[PDB]
Amino acid sequence: GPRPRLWEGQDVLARWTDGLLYLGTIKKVDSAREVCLVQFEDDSQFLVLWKDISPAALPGEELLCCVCRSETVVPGNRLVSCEKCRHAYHQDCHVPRAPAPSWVCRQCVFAIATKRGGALKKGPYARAMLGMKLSLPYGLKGLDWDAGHLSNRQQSYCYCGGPGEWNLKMLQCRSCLQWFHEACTQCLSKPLLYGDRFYEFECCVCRGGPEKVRRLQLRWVDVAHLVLYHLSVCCKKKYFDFDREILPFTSENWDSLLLGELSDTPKGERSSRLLSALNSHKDRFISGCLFGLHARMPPPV
Ligand SMILES: [Zn+2]
Ligand SMILES: [Zn+2]
Ligand SMILES: [Zn+2]
Ligand SMILES: [Zn+2]
Repeated sequence: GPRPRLWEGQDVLARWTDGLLYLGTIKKVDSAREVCLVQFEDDSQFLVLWKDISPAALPGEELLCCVCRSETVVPGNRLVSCEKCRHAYHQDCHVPRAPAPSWVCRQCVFAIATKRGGALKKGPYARAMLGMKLSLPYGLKGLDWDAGHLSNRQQSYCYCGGPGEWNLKMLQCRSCLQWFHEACTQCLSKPLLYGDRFYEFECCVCRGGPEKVRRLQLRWVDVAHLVLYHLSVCCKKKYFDFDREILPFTSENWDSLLLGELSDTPKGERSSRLLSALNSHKDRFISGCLFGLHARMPPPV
């Protein structure tokens, strides 16, 4: 082709595994694997799939659909322009179908409403976000999953269609088994722990409406395993000091752990039950006053 969509030196927004957009520069284009090497603002460089890369709208493209690259229009399928990014779309190249020709496209609604800890809950963008989330921008049936239904080949997740790691602040839907980004959800009261599957969750698409979520009751062994796994992933190490790291994390984040029945236990006893859990389950925990996990996987539900 004579006019690639992407090229070296191009400034782009890349969607990361948290569903959020990061400013970057293309350093290498791999047309075979359809990835680019992108350098981000902290100078880190990662491969990013073409589907997750958005360059800026350029002068001269005002009449071009940014999806199918055509200016041609027919009666029931007009061009609509986004007020925020200034890209244009055929009504039918947008998901969901865009209204007849002020309007904001799906990517911009997500860019405005997604937030670490959970998306905006209130206001016009929260409602627009909810409306976008009734539909997926990829086919669920066509995905190829590994045995545990944890990752797919396409790297298509969530309402956004971005990449993702199931153990890194994502929730799985009961009904479709797809995984969804914390940042793209609107139902959480607290940010997710890494690897935390102690929820019942049903997505907007399956419900045809707002998400539904329930935090399951944890046992003390679950608390210990969750905290230790979360720390392992956060800190990228194996062994943690109980007094300098484990217990302080648990104390300082107590209300955010959503511990249900356990949340009322006397403050002077919490250390005892936590440490007892760590000492008693040798199948889960390696002891050193340090503790680590065997083979580093999230707590089983
Ligand atoms: Zn997402
Ligand atoms: Zn189009
Ligand atoms: Zn837009
Ligand atoms: Zn679902």
